Amino acid sequence: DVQPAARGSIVDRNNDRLAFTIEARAAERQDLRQYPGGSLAANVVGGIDWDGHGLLGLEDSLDAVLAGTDGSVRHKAVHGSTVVLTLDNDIQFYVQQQVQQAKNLSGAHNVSAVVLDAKTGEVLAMANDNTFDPSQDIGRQGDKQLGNPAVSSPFEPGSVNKIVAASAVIEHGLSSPDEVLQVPGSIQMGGVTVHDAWEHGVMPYTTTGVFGKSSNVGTLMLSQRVGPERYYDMLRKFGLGQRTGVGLPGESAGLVPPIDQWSGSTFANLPIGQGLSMTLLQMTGMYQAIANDGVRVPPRIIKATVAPDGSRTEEPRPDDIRVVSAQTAQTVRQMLRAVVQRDPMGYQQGTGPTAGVPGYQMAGKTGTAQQINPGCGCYFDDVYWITFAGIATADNPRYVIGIMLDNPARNSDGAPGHSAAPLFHNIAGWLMQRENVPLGPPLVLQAT
Ligand SMILES: [Co+2]
Ligand SMILES: [Co+2]
Ligand SMILES: [Co+2]
Repeated sequence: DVQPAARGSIVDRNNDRLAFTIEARAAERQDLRQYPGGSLAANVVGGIDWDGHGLLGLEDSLDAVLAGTDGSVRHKAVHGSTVVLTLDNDIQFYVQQQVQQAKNLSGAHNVSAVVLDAKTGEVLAMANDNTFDPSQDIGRQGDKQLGNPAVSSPFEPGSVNKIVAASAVIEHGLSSPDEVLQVPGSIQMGGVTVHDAWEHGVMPYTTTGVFGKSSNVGTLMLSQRVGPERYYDMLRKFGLGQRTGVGLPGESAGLVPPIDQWSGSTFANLPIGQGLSMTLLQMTGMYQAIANDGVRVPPRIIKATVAPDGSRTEEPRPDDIRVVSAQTAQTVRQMLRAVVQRDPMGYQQGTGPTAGVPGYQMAGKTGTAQQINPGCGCYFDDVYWITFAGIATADNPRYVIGIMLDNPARNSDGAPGHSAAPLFHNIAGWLMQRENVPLGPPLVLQAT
C-alpha cells in the first residue's frame, strides 16, 4: 500500500555531498544516512534520528523539505528535495581543522570561526572545535559539541566593536584618518572612569592610531562627537540585537540595550564593546557591511533547492541595507590596515601585526572582552573572550573572517599572549594562495 519518499540530500555550493541516503535491508527495507565527511560542517548539517527523520541541525529544521511525502495506492510519492548550501567544503574543512588546533594550542574553552563572501554575505565556512560526528550514535558523544555556537552563543565583543565608532565618526564628517588627536590615559564619562589598557600621558594618536592601537579613551572621545542617538542608530544598522535570518536553527538575537534604557554609564561601555552581546555571525556580518562598500547583506547558508526532477530554485537574496557610504567603507577598510602594520620602533605598530600577510592589504581588528563572573554578577578580571574580525583584502574585498576564542591561555598558534590574530593570518593567507591572488606608504598612528 505505501510508497516511500526517498530522503533528499544536503550538498555544498559545488554539489559536494555532505549528507545523502542509500538503500539497505534489515521492517525489511531500511534507508541509511551517509555522512562521508564525518564531522565536516556537522554543526550545520546536523544528524538523523532512528526513523530516518532529522534529529538536529538542518536535517531537523529542513526535515519537511528533505523527507518529502509518502505515496499510496493513487497518490504519487513526493521524494525529498536536495538542499544546496553556500558552504565551500574545501574552505570549511581547512577552517574547521584550524579551529580545532587553535583550541588545542591556545588552551581556550572553545574556538569558532566564520568566513563570509565579502560581497554577498554567503556563509562559506562556519566552524567550531569539538564537532560531533553524525555518522555515530549521539549517546556516545556527550563530550562533543552537538550544536552551532557560531549562531547560538552570544558574547561581548570587546574592541572588535570599535568598527561602529570608526564608521560613525567618518560617516558623519566628525573626523578623518589623519586627524592628530590628544588622548589622555584616562577619562571620566557618564559617572565612570575609563582607562587605556596601557598607562600613558597625553598621546598624539591619529584617529587611525586610536583604532590601530585600540585606545579606549580615543574611542570614547570620538564617540562623544557622534552622540548616543547617532551611535545607537549605527549599532542597529550594523544589525546588532537582531537575528540575521541566516536559515539555521537556534540563532540568538544577541542583546543591545535600547537607548531609552541606558544608565548613566552605557555610552562609556558600548563603543568599546562591553555592555552588549552578539553572536560570531553578527560580528562577522558587521565587517561584511564595511567590506561590501557600506552595504550590509544579511548572511545566508542556504543557496538553492533542487526538486526531485532536477530543477533548481535559488534562495531569494535578502535586501541590501546601506549602513554607510562607499566612501566611508573604503576609508574604514584602509584605517584598519593599521591594526596589522609592523613598526620595529613600536610607535607605528598596531595591536595585531601577526594578522598581516605581506603582499596583501589585510585589515582587521583585535579584541579582548571580560566575561561576567557567574557567582558575583560582576566582571571577571582575568577571564576573556578573544575576538578578531578581518577582511581579505582592503583594496579588493573577497572574504570576511570572524574569530572568537573563549578564554585562551596562549595565542591561537601557541605562543605567549591571548591573540586570535595568528588564526586570521593562517586562514586569510591560505585563502589568497589557493585563488592565486597576486601581491603603499606606512600609515601614521602616532604623530609627535
Ligand atoms: Co486519495
Ligand atoms: Co597572560
Ligand atoms: Co605566515
